[PDB]
Amino acid sequence: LGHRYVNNDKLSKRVRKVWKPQLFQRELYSEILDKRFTVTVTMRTLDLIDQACGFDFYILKTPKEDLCSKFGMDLKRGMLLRLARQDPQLHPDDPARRAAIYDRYKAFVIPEAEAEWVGLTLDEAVEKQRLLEEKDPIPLFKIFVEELLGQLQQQALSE
Amino acid sequence: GADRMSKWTSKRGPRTFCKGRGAKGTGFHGRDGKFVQIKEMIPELVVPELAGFKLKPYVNYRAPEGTDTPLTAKQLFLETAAPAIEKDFKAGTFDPEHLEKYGFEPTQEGKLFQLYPKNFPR
Amino acid sequence: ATSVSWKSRTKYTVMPVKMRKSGGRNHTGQIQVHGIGGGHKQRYRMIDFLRFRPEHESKPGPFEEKVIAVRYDPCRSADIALVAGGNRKRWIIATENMKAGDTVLNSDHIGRMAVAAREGDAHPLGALPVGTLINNVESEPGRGAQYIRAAGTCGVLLRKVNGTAIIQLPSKRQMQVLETCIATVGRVSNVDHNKRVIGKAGRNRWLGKRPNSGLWQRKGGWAGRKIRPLPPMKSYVKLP
Amino acid sequence: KARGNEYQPSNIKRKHKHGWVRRLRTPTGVQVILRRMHKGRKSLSH
Amino acid sequence: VTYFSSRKGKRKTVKAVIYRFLRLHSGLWLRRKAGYKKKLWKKTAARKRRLREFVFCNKTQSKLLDKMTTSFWKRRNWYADDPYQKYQDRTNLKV
RNA sequence: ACCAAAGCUAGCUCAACAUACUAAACAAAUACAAAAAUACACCAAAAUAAAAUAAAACAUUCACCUAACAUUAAAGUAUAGGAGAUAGAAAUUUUUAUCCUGACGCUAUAGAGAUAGUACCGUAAGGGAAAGAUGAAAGAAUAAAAUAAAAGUAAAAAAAAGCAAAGAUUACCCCUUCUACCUUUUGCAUAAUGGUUUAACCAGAAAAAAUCUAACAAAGAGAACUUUAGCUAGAUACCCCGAAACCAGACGAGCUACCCAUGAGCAGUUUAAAAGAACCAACUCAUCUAUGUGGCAAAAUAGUGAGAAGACUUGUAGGUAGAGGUGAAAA
RNA sequence: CUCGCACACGCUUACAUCAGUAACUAAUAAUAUACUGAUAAUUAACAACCAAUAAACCAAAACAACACUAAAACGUUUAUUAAUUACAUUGUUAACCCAACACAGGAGUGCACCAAGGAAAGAUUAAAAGAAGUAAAAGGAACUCGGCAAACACAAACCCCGCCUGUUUACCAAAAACAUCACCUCUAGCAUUACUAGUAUUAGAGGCAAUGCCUGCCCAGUGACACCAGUUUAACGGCCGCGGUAUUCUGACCGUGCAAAGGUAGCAUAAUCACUUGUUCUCCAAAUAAGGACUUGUAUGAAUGGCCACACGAGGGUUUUACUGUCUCUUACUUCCAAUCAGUGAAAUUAACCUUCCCGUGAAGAGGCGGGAAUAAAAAAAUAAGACGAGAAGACCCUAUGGAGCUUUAAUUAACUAUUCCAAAAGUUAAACAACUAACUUAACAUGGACUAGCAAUUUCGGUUGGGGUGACC
Ligand SMILES: [Mg+2]
Ligand SMILES: [Mg+2]
Ligand SMILES: [Mg+2]
Ligand SMILES: [Mg+2]
Ligand SMILES: [Mg+2]
Ligand SMILES: [Mg+2]
Ligand SMILES: [Mg+2]
Ligand SMILES: [Mg+2]
Ligand SMILES: [Mg+2]
Ligand SMILES: [Mg+2]
Ligand SMILES: [Mg+2]
Ligand SMILES: [Mg+2]
Ligand SMILES: [Mg+2]
Ligand SMILES: [Mg+2]
Ligand SMILES: [Mg+2]
Ligand SMILES: [Mg+2]
Ligand SMILES: [Mg+2]
Ligand SMILES: [Mg+2]
Ligand SMILES: [Mg+2]
Ligand SMILES: [Mg+2]
Ligand SMILES: [Mg+2]
Ligand SMILES: [Mg+2]
Ligand SMILES: [Mg+2]
Ligand SMILES: [Mg+2]
Ligand SMILES: [Mg+2]
Ligand SMILES: [Mg+2]
Ligand SMILES: [Mg+2]
Ligand SMILES: [Mg+2]
Ligand SMILES: [Mg+2]
Ligand SMILES: [Mg+2]
Ligand SMILES: [Mg+2]
Ligand SMILES: [Mg+2]
Ligand SMILES: [Mg+2]
Ligand SMILES: [Mg+2]
Ligand SMILES: [Mg+2]
Ligand SMILES: [Mg+2]
Ligand SMILES: [Mg+2]
Ligand SMILES: [Mg+2]
Ligand SMILES: [Mg+2]
Ligand SMILES: [Mg+2]
Ligand SMILES: [Mg+2]
Ligand SMILES: [Mg+2]
Ligand SMILES: [Mg+2]
Ligand SMILES: [Mg+2]
Ligand SMILES: [Mg+2]
Ligand SMILES: [Mg+2]
Ligand SMILES: [Mg+2]
Ligand SMILES: [Mg+2]
Ligand SMILES: [Mg+2]
Ligand SMILES: [Mg+2]
Ligand SMILES: [Mg+2]
Ligand SMILES: [Mg+2]
Ligand SMILES: [Mg+2]
Ligand SMILES: [Mg+2]
Ligand SMILES: [Mg+2]
Ligand SMILES: [Mg+2]
Ligand SMILES: [Mg+2]
Ligand SMILES: [Mg+2]
Ligand SMILES: [Mg+2]
Ligand SMILES: [Mg+2]
Ligand SMILES: [Mg+2]
Ligand SMILES: [Mg+2]
Ligand SMILES: [Mg+2]
Ligand SMILES: [Mg+2]
Ligand SMILES: [Mg+2]
Ligand SMILES: [Mg+2]
Ligand SMILES: [Mg+2]
Ligand SMILES: [Mg+2]
Ligand SMILES: [Mg+2]
Ligand SMILES: [Mg+2]
Ligand SMILES: [Mg+2]
Ligand SMILES: [Mg+2]
Ligand SMILES: [Mg+2]
Ligand SMILES: [Mg+2]
Ligand SMILES: [Mg+2]
Ligand SMILES: [Mg+2]
Ligand SMILES: [Mg+2]
Ligand SMILES: [Mg+2]
Ligand SMILES: [Mg+2]
Ligand SMILES: [Mg+2]
Ligand SMILES: [Mg+2]
Ligand SMILES: [Mg+2]
Ligand SMILES: [Mg+2]
Ligand SMILES: [Mg+2]
Ligand SMILES: [Mg+2]
Ligand SMILES: [Mg+2]
Ligand SMILES: [Mg+2]
Ligand SMILES: [Mg+2]
Ligand SMILES: [Mg+2]
Ligand SMILES: [Mg+2]
Ligand SMILES: [Mg+2]
Ligand SMILES: [Mg+2]
Ligand SMILES: [Mg+2]
Ligand SMILES: [Mg+2]
Ligand SMILES: [Mg+2]
Ligand SMILES: [Mg+2]
Ligand SMILES: [Mg+2]
Ligand SMILES: [Mg+2]
Ligand SMILES: [Mg+2]
Ligand SMILES: [Mg+2]
Ligand SMILES: [Mg+2]
Ligand SMILES: [Mg+2]
Ligand SMILES: [Mg+2]
Ligand SMILES: [Mg+2]
Repeated sequence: LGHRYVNNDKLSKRVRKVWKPQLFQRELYSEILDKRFTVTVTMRTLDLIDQACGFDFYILKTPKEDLCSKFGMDLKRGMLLRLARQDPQLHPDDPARRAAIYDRYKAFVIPEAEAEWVGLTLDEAVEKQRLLEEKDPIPLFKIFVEELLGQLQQQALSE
Repeated sequence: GADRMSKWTSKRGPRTFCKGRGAKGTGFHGRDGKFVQIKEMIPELVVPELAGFKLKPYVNYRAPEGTDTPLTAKQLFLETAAPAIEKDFKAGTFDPEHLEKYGFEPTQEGKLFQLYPKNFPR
Repeated sequence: ATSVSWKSRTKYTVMPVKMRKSGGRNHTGQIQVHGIGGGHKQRYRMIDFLRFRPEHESKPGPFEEKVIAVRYDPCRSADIALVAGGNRKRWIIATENMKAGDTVLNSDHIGRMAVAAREGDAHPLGALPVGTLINNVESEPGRGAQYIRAAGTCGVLLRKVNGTAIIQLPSKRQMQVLETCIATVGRVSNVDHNKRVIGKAGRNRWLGKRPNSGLWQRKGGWAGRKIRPLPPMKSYVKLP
Repeated sequence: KARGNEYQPSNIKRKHKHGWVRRLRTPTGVQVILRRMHKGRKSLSH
Repeated sequence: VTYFSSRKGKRKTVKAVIYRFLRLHSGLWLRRKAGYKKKLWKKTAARKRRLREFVFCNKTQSKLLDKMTTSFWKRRNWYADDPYQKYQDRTNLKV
């Protein structure tokens, strides 16, 4: 979003102008997730995929800032999880293909605690952490019973 | 300029506006358009027989007050579960798995008056 | 705000269904079309524009229907006919001489010998003689009639070439279609609708037409008598 | 002809145009309520 | 002229002055003649010379240019090789 | 002698600190038409700020203008600009804790709008007030105590003649002499402007060069600079109210324009007729005149008129929104 | 004397009973539906709230027999399931609402025209002027812009313009303006939100104004189609001269110039630049009026329509009758105002006033200056010549490097909407041709850069001038 001078003479009218990317419908194949997604991409995306030599490469090999998509970060979170888990459900019938594929991507393998937090919005993160911390408050009967057993076992051991 | 401040009440609008004053619904609309009451929604007052019992609305003036101790979950634990738990631990019959004999309830959904979602008005 | 169109009713009914006029306003509420509103109140009769419609998918063959009544319709210029066969009735657009207590044939069948054409008969174009008068013309086969439904209008079949029919629309433009498309044989009802004389401004209001504007506009370049060579022929035949 | 009687009261119209629900159904309406809250109005809406 | 700038709150200089004049340190300002590059074929040799001169501004103009210019442009400069260093001081002026 | 007058408090303002930053209060009820316990769904969203203004016009441009990085300098320098108005860096430099928090700030036309976002005014967004004064005690009102001073009146109407006074005079007048005041203008008693009167409020602000006074002086400044008597410090300076507009975003179709739904009216007479026929009520209009003209009325009253089964009148609910809408065009 | 009772909508206790009213509300009292306090009150049978899904039904309301055209609101039954069980909840006052007021205004429906509702006058007096009415001798439009208003009249004719009913500037214009039946041009070959659940006898964009007789000539310019040729005037718009001729004024004829065509039919001193009160006839005792003719109108004229005509018109003009206080020429009497008494009690306005007349003077029209005249002081009632009287920082006029609206052949040009093209994107073909890589393709979206238009956006109207403008100048 910006402005331009008409004719490029600085002395002409100054005019608001917006330059929009040319978008395409293309279906891409992910090896690790074993799937064909129909995605809107640019010619630039295709050139970066070409340059990084694979779709899955391009997704793993690029930082959060450079993809810019929440969907890119979710693709990445997914296949990062599939790599850290070594998920058998990738190719159930052929462990040959499975090891073969998990092989080339071994550079990006990261631990599990890390891999599920990669593509997350602050919202999604806060939610997730709230769910892990979800506990029904412990009945005071329990706590009072444990204090009482402490006291009774120290009354029994003192004599 | 109409009226902004005065509250919005069934007296104020057209015929089509009926807003209760906050009494609770006793039923539903039936087939004939006539209204049907559900005997279960109508609160049944539970009133004890007062005749043979001695207590009065007021208290004698020379009668003493007392030191004020708000009941706490702890005191209630000690007047009830503590003697029983102590009796059965001293006898070694104590079972950390089932506390139900002492009056603890694992879940509320079985019993008639439940405490936490609070099934009863009063 | 947002208004919902009255045009939602899923099941077909011969019974008149109630409709809401909207004078010229789109669903946003602004005026789109000027000069429309507040005529007489009208119910709408659903018209089946697919003339060949086998009642059950069990028996596909060409079938025959009886004309029960021919009624005035408020919604369109042509007069319409109530037509019953098997267990079902439907409204169809009546041909000029169609009268009550009549018989009308609906057929998809072609054949080498063509057909002697009656009025209410519906046939595939391929099955008709080459000089015939037709109305309620399909575009693609199975689509339903669009062209030539107005009162007293008739097109004419011009020729048949390469498993395809070429017909002449009432605007005197030529139209090329597969010969498997259905058409009804004859001129549409109520031929004198042209010569009707609206007597007074009031009648125009009854028809739901609001008066023209009062603003004076100087005529522009667009006006004059333009004599344009008749446009090239429309073809809905999709070449491989 | 004679003017000043422009206001012809209806409760339905009143509450449909200016009411609480109407103010909360759009972002702009919510900003109205917010402004009035800010100024500390006794009556936020009709 | 901006007497109090926005960011700094100081007093700006008008650059259009700095491009066409030269301030000696005495307070004299020096300028080129007007139209000295213009239409030379049409002019006398004498007139051409009168144009090629560097000339001094009268008092009024000098005060004006001073006001349009900040303090920095009035400092004593020592340039290496400077043509005008000869002219910065005033001598034998009895006033 | 009335009307009146006088208080010193309520609170405020500006900073400092500070933890850290949506107060208080929640029993029920609250997003049906908020404050209405209880039935099968939907739910949600983003697009550069613009212009007034400066350039003595206006067309590129026009600091600040709801985006953390301060401070001493570099520096109003490099640069950028209808090379005009104006705009304007950086490299590089400097910055010593914590306590000593208060006031050459206001005192009821001030200070917050605030006793209050209340009354009241708007359909709404929104606008938005005024107001207090006894004493230790009024559980001291045949009540006791200190101003009686604004205009306005009363106590007390006036007595030839004249900008209302002044010279005077034994004496109020009588005599004599003077064409209100501001502003604005070549020039105003002007019959040119403004003001009933009283009280309280109500309008000149900046330190480049200069002058004046003083320090120290070939140097001066508590760092950064300036210097061929200079440098450093102080003191001397540049108003108030007012357009029609322009731009952004909200709020408005309960009036009215046109629609959509849904209701309701039209008696008598004349006619084969409910025919945008006829006569004439209810009803709807608003022709001509007279009243009225701060009115009964911010468009009415009295008479008189035009239509009156229609392109008719009319109730209720809904729609279209300002770069727009609507329009049987009257902008 | 007659706007009554109820409901809806709205209002929100203003209602009811008892008591009080020094003062507060009532534009004044008495007292109280409206001020104050205390205490009470509208009770459901009326009204609100008050099932879904399938399926059969083409057949108007109009006293509905049967029909008309503009084709029309309003439900039965059958099947499948629908908690089954006294009493639920809510509206119930009023003299009321919208108009700043206890406002002669605005307010839907059902029944009534009285059985229900109400009071034009606080008390006097009986001046003017003003308002509203009734009556009027003789005359009967002589009034006047006009028979405006009024009338014991409530009739006839003729023009202009619009065909007609209708619409419009709420609050200075109701019309000759607009619309309109009719007639004409343009633009469209089509599907689930408009047009339209339509399909060229249809639908949009317009012009003009029914009917009748008509609608002449022009495609050079400007548009618009045809992306160029060429076509279009019921598209924007146009439709001429000079000289010589019949004995004489004229000019059938002749010459010649220029044009895209050279104003045809009709009508005509007109609602038609001026000349104009053209000329003549009719009407009147008398007419710049009205009507009829003549008519170059060198500035009429044919769908930005031309000419006749029926009916219609609160349109604009003219005649006749009749009628009359319009008038000659006014008069009498009632009511409201009025004046006096009692109660309550506003507004614009206001430098200060101890506020005369004449002639002179003077910022060029003096209560106030000069020269003269006049002159006890005060109310109340009347008149409007002056106070350049009051009202509103003149709407006329000019100025301002002040605005805004509108129109374009002004200068700069976006977005958007359509067109056309190149690139992007998806593809497809030959293994191309001659002898000893290119070319072509494109469904809907859709990007970047151009093109042509539509719809628009931003901004401006140089100064001097014996006021501006025109002219002239700089
Ligand atoms: Mg209000
Ligand atoms: Mg109600
Ligand atoms: Mg009610
Ligand atoms: Mg019941
Ligand atoms: Mg229709
Ligand atoms: Mg029809
Ligand atoms: Mg039309
Ligand atoms: Mg028109
Ligand atoms: Mg109002
Ligand atoms: Mg400017
Ligand atoms: Mg200025
Ligand atoms: Mg300007
Ligand atoms: Mg800006
Ligand atoms: Mg440049
Ligand atoms: Mg300039
Ligand atoms: Mg205050
Ligand atoms: Mg205040
Ligand atoms: Mg006094
Ligand atoms: Mg004297
Ligand atoms: Mg003058
Ligand atoms: Mg002067
Ligand atoms: Mg003088
Ligand atoms: Mg004068
Ligand atoms: Mg005077
Ligand atoms: Mg004067
Ligand atoms: Mg004056
Ligand atoms: Mg004066
Ligand atoms: Mg002045
Ligand atoms: Mg003046
Ligand atoms: Mg003044
Ligand atoms: Mg004055
Ligand atoms: Mg200085
Ligand atoms: Mg000074
Ligand atoms: Mg501007
Ligand atoms: Mg401007
Ligand atoms: Mg409405
Ligand atoms: Mg009738
Ligand atoms: Mg009629
Ligand atoms: Mg009237
Ligand atoms: Mg009368
Ligand atoms: Mg009448
Ligand atoms: Mg009538
Ligand atoms: Mg009539
Ligand atoms: Mg509405
Ligand atoms: Mg504008
Ligand atoms: Mg508009
Ligand atoms: Mg209208
Ligand atoms: Mg007009
Ligand atoms: Mg106009
Ligand atoms: Mg009220
Ligand atoms: Mg009472
Ligand atoms: Mg009273
Ligand atoms: Mg009642
Ligand atoms: Mg009286
Ligand atoms: Mg009298
Ligand atoms: Mg009289
Ligand atoms: Mg009489
Ligand atoms: Mg007489
Ligand atoms: Mg006369
Ligand atoms: Mg006369
Ligand atoms: Mg009359
Ligand atoms: Mg008469
Ligand atoms: Mg008569
Ligand atoms: Mg007419
Ligand atoms: Mg008017
Ligand atoms: Mg009207
Ligand atoms: Mg009229
Ligand atoms: Mg009028
Ligand atoms: Mg017309
Ligand atoms: Mg014709
Ligand atoms: Mg005609
Ligand atoms: Mg013609
Ligand atoms: Mg042409
Ligand atoms: Mg041509
Ligand atoms: Mg003639
Ligand atoms: Mg003339
Ligand atoms: Mg002409
Ligand atoms: Mg024309
Ligand atoms: Mg003409
Ligand atoms: Mg007729
Ligand atoms: Mg007439
Ligand atoms: Mg009429
Ligand atoms: Mg008329
Ligand atoms: Mg008499
Ligand atoms: Mg009196
Ligand atoms: Mg006197
Ligand atoms: Mg004089
Ligand atoms: Mg004298
Ligand atoms: Mg004198
Ligand atoms: Mg007078
Ligand atoms: Mg006068
Ligand atoms: Mg005056
Ligand atoms: Mg003025
Ligand atoms: Mg004027
Ligand atoms: Mg003017
Ligand atoms: Mg100027
Ligand atoms: Mg200007
Ligand atoms: Mg141009
Ligand atoms: Mg601009
Ligand atoms: Mg000019
Ligand atoms: Mg000038
Ligand atoms: Mg002049
Ligand atoms: Mg002059
Ligand atoms: Mg000129």
